[PDB]
Amino acid sequence: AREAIAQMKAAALAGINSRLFGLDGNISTNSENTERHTA
Amino acid sequence: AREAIAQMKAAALAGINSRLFGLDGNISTNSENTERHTA
Repeated sequence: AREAIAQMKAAALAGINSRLFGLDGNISTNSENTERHTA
Repeated sequence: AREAIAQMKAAALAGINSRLFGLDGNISTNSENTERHTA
């Protein structure tokens, strides 16, 4: 049975790419403006 | 008759490859995407 177990564990895991990062929360698509308006 | 029986049992079994595994249900042809779309 020691063989058959390892065959199961290896058969049920393939293609799963770990990729320890998820996604970052910090977005900056465009920097902050910091300018004014007048008439 | 003890000889003839064993000849039958051996004659009627040949080429059958046991192969204790069948097929796995877990498929992963392509990993899961997890991305978005916008305009």
